[PDB]
Amino acid sequence: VFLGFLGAAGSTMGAASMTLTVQARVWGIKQLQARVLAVERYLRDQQLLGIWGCSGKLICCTNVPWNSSWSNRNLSEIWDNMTWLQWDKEISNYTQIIYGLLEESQNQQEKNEQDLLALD
Amino acid sequence: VFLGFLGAAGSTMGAASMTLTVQARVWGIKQLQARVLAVERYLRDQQLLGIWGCSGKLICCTNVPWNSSWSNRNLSEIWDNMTWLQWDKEISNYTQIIYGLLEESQNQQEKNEQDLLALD
Amino acid sequence: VFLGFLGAAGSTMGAASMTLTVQARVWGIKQLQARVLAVERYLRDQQLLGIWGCSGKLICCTNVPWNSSWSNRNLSEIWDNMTWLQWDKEISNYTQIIYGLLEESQNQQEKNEQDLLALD
Amino acid sequence: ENLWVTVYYGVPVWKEAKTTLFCASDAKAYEKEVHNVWATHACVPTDPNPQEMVLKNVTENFNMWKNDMVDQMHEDVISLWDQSLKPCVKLTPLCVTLNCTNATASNSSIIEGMKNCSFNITTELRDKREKKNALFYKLDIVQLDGNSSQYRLINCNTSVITQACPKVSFDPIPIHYCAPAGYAILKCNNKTFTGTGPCNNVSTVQCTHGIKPVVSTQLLLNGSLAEGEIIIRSENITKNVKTIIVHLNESVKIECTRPNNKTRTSIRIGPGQAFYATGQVIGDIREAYCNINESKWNETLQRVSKKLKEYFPHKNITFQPSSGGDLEITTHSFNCGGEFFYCNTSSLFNRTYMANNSTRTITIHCRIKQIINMWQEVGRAMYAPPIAGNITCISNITGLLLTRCYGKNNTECFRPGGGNMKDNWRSELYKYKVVKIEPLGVAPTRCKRRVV
Amino acid sequence: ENLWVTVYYGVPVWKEAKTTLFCASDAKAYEKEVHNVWATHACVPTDPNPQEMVLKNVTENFNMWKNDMVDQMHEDVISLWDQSLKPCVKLTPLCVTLNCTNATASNSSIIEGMKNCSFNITTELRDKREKKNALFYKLDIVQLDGNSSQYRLINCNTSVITQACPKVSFDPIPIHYCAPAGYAILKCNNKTFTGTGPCNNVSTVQCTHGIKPVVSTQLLLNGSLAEGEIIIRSENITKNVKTIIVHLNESVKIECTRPNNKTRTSIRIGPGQAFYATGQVIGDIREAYCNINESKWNETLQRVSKKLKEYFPHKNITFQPSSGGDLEITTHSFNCGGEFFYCNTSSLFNRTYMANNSTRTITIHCRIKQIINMWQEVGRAMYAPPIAGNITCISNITGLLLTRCYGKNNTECFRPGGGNMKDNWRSELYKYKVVKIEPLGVAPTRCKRRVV
Amino acid sequence: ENLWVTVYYGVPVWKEAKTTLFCASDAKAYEKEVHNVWATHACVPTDPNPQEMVLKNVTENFNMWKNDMVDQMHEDVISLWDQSLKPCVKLTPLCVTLNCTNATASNSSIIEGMKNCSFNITTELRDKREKKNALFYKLDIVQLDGNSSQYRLINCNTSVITQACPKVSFDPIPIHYCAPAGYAILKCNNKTFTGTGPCNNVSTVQCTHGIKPVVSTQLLLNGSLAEGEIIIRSENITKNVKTIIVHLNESVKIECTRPNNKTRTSIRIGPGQAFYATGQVIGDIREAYCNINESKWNETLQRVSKKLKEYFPHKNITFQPSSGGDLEITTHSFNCGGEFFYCNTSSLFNRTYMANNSTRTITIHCRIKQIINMWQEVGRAMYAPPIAGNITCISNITGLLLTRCYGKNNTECFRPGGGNMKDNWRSELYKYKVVKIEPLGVAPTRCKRRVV
Repeated sequence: VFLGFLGAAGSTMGAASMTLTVQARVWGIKQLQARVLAVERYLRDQQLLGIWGCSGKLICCTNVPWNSSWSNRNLSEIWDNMTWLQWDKEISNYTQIIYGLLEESQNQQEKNEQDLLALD
Repeated sequence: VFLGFLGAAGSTMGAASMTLTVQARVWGIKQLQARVLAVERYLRDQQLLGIWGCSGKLICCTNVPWNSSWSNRNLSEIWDNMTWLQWDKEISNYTQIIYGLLEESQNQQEKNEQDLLALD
Repeated sequence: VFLGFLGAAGSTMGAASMTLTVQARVWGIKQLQARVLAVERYLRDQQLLGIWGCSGKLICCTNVPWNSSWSNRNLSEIWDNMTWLQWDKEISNYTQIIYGLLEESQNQQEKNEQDLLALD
Repeated sequence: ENLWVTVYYGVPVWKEAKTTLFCASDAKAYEKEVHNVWATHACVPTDPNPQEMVLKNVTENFNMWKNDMVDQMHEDVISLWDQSLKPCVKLTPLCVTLNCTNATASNSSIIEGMKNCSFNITTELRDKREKKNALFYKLDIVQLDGNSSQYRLINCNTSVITQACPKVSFDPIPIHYCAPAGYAILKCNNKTFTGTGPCNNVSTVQCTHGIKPVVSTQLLLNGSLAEGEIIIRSENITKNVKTIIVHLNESVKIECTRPNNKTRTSIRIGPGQAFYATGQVIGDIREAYCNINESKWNETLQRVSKKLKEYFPHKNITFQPSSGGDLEITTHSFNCGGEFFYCNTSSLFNRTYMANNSTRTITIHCRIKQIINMWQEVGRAMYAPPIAGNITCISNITGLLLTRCYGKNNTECFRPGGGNMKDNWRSELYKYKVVKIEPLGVAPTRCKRRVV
Repeated sequence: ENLWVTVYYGVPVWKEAKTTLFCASDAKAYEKEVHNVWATHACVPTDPNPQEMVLKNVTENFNMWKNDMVDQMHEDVISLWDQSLKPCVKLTPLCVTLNCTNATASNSSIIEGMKNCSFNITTELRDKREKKNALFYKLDIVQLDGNSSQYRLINCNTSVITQACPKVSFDPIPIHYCAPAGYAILKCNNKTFTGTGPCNNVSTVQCTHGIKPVVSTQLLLNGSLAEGEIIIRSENITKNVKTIIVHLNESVKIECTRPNNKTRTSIRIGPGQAFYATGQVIGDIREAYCNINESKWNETLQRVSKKLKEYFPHKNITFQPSSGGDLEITTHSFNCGGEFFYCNTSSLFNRTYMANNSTRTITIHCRIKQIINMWQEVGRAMYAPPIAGNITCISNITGLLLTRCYGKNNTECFRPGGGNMKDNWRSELYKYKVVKIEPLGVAPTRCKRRVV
Repeated sequence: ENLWVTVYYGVPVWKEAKTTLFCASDAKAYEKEVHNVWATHACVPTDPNPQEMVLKNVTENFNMWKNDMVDQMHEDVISLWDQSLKPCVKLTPLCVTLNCTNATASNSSIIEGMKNCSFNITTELRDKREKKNALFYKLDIVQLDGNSSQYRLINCNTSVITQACPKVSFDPIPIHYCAPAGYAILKCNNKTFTGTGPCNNVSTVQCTHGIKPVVSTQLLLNGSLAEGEIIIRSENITKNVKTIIVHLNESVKIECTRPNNKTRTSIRIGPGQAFYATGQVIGDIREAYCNINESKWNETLQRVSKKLKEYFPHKNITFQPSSGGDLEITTHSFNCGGEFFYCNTSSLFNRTYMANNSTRTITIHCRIKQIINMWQEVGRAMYAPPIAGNITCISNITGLLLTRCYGKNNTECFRPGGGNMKDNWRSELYKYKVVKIEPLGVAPTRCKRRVV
């Protein structure tokens, strides 16, 4: 059953994380351009997850330690009490940095797996 | 070597399950529409599998128990006789339901993994 | 982050295997044809990996033994000696054979996993 | 300590951005056997239901006076006329000199506003030309600078005229705007939202409600009604360059009729092309007129003055009639029954206010015109073929496109007449907004990935 | 008990649905220096090999009289002519009054069916016009309602005319239809399949075999042959509204020739444009004719009567010639050698049958025509320039587009003449069907997923 | 032993192949209110920075004389004129007979190369036509046979003419080519690469540098300079069928001017269409001329002879002037200031060489022409409206499109004049190459996959 769409916006991040699959789910050339836009915008975000090892996971935990240079809160009391839009307005300053760390971490794991199984 | 295509139609469900990879494998804006149709129809069926945890598997076993409200068969000898097309004519009544169960099951597993590894 | 696009070319194979993520990362109709070409050329190579079990791995090790009927080298002293171009000019004769072996190997693993978990 | 990155997908977050919006239509297509009215010809993804899904706690900004959707609406509205006039007959062969005189209705009574012209035109055989005749309104004709009996079509010395195909009769079929996959069309439900500033009751939809692509100048007829009381909108009410869109919560019925009858006649221009001129006029001499319930107009102007002086409580408010000039800008216009009206609205905007229903119907006399220099374009025109039989029209006024003048006195001024045609559609798309979802996020948590 | 869901991908299952089919062409393209014949110029993709793959034990339904492929074929065939006549010269300047008289072949012998016309036309300089002359068939000319010596082109009082470019000479190049990725083109191999009802020997292909885009009216010439004996097809043989497509397993050779010679002359219409008309006619006076081996036709009609009366064994069967009317509908037609024919087939369909090879050649006299109101469209026409030298043509009849009439007598009636032009292409695409694959399925099994 | 297959992704390997290349333009696209110059109107994407990334050890093959990019450049350059001349006025109504005489500048002095023509043209009213008059160059006019006072436009007896819209004035805006996602544009940095053979210093880029789409015939002006000394290129220097592109490392300044004013006058052709012709000529009688620093030309020809005889050390080298015939092929051409020049270069190519800067300026007299049979097409033409005010132009020669003739004597021959126009753009895209990446590979290693 269709659960609507985007309804978890404005709620605490803790509650919104259980509806991720809702958001994840012909006037000629203009309409075709819209279709290609949708396809490529999905493929970009879906490839950007494979590089980090989270190939098919909505929620993924990865090996890159946090530090206070980026956004810093007591995120056990402020994990909730914060809402996704405000969070993005908070941490949008440092994503371009986090992506490289995640990429290098994934490369490390793949190289390690390739080397270790040489003994098997 | 190309093994033809769709040649396992009819036959039996048991036999056809060993050649799944056969089916898985300029005239204006009319033809580009066909190209985009192919791409998007593939992406639909390939994203619909990621939501269930079956990210890259042709045959995938999952956590949703069966019950006789849907199709009911012995499928000890019937599994090797159905055949596939008769099966689709049989169980098409309830496919719209199974997807929600699979989605909920996958969300359960992802949340559980994210919670458990917090103790690591 | 950006690190050029093709600098690892011309370097030895062993060294170039650590920069894989660099290579992996109104006219109207004229641009749309190119866009669709890019999308479909990427999807081809990203599905051909899924068929082999290597769904989201840049480097992937698999079950198909090597034999000298294909290209033959020591590739212990010669590994990290040739650059990728010479190697491609060398082994290009037999890829169409290797792909079928990989496909059959993946089918075997999927069938085995489906059978074994029936006893779970 | 012990906090590591974790990446979420499907995060519900968004950011404003312009995008290419679908063009849709009701599955109830063109009623006359689907003979390719513009909305039915191209824009026909069938009736995407607006599954509105309220958002619990969102606070979102809106800005109607600079939104992305109005420009797309205007471009589509202009363009869909070109795609429908292209195959119709060009009237270039008809821009010949005319020998024209006065017309007469029954009993040889001179019918003011018409002229019986005659001209030479080439028949099916390109070597033979004959003398035909037709009746043109005085507004489709410009007297040649010479003898008083020579005339020429008003528009055929600047651009190329094209007759409107009778089989594609234009009509305000509603149009639904839907964002493509990936985007989302928000909207505001605060029923006193003044067109700018944040709304605390946002909600999303697949598509906008049916939006009528009406064309008019000063009365935004057949529009949608506000849910509260009369609302006033402007980017800056004080500044005169901005149209003061008044929005009515009470519809005021208006009628307009053309009692005369028209004799459509066919003049052949060449191979397979027909030109529908106007022959003899049937019925007695009249001028097309419009009616308004004077009680309702008195009440509505009282209400608009009441609401408007809340921004100028220390001043009297004086409405004024249209200044003057081209009929294209000084007269309430519309296209009832396939023939364009041009109404004088001086009698409706002379009431004044100080500081501190079937009766007395008002009448206003409306010109009529055939060769339209369509508001949608400059440097090209169109010809509206005559419509047989008398035409009656009923519609609901739901807004005023006022604008304030600089009167010498210290009290306020407001006269009809908008400065641009975009304000017609900015009275429907003042709710909506279009955003792009960015479902990839990163946050810290108490987890690190497994090593195996 | 202990049964859980499991999802398979790549399941071989399908469901009927319409789709947009590729258009392909043989790698053996139009090779007169490849001057862009419509087939390969537009339908670029080259010769996809039909890798047929039989399907074991499949039972599939077919319905030729309502399939999705025929409409696409008809639309593509109509459209491919428009995309090739667009650049060619328009003959609008030539629709002028004509002063025309009888023509004469050698020895001043009057030639029937021709008329030596002369007319005024503008030369390269737009201020000068001269009196040229050319010869038109009597069927391209309609006498003006007046003096007997005035004439006008038949078609230039309803629609425009465009000459066919000589460099894009039309020809039945085969056309391969391929479904896009995801779909699959099935087909039937049962060699006595009657056009509707299930087939027990289905097979799939990448594409259809080469399909010739022939144009003809009553003899389905140059077609493909059935593999068994003569087959009869119809949605309902009893009902008269449905064409009874008879399909021949035995080709009957037919020849047609135009013994006269033609003089092609060039008349200039203006800048660059050239108009090719017929000057003096060379050779002796003749009428184009066609030949059929009478023994073979006797045998083939015997066979068709034998097969047809199995559905009406009670009573005799009578063939009848075409009733009458426009040559466009009452006569066999084709386009051999670039010039259209219109053959009278009354002598071929007068044999009757009761209840219970180089000899005696038959001859039928065929008109010729130039200004074709192409069957593909109404409200427009085309001009086929004259072809020099005598033209001979040979082709294989492989069908009849019969249709039954309501005779007063107590025996059956069947006369040539189809009711629509789609039946030409519904004799090649009566095998195929197009289906969309749905490779996702679910099923129960004795497995549940791991917990780790 | 113990070696198994392993599949890599993102492998850096490539193979040559043709593809469709983006068209881009500088973010400094156009500044005269962005009135749609073809580069800004079509090549929308903005300034993709060429992030060059050298390759450490690649050895790659190049072949300029058969690369895939030049053909795309030629097709785009041809097609971008059609997309801009389409809306402009057709001069078909102007192809009428002309009564023309001699013109006269001030003091009734006969002006050579001009003729005062008068002709009849239809005014805004299609029933009236009047006798206008304008002045045409002798090269836009062909005398009608016989009488010496009748003339006709040179081009309007073969094809249609279209005036160039003054609002879209053409200019060499640079054009950036960017291969689409998945491809890569290599290039060679060896600063003495001779156009064919391997390069040992390859590097890649997102796009090519700004490339000026210059149009010229024999001096390859406003080009880019080589980084070393003078280079010589050819597929086979010995064979005469191949243009010998000489490439200069030392720019030689050239000036060209039109020392008199033109009176632009507007003649109305019909509804909303204007035709700008040349009325009275203002200023004194002159012939547009060009200047070159004789010292620099002497030095540059010395250098080119020095470099050229390294391939022919045995015998002297003789330059020769253009053979003769049509001005379209035997004269250096360009379009400075919106008017097309046609210069005689016989005085610049008569020097000879044996075996073993503000002074002495050279002058060459240049014709001017309006009706251009643009090199981009044959069978169609263009009209360049006259430009008011004297026009001065300065540009940097950076190459020569020589070609060798078969002189009877025993020494070499080289005369200006290329055989095709592609050589203009093959002097900029001789570095680049386009390849498709194939990021999938297979190699052996000491691993086998896990069993779990």
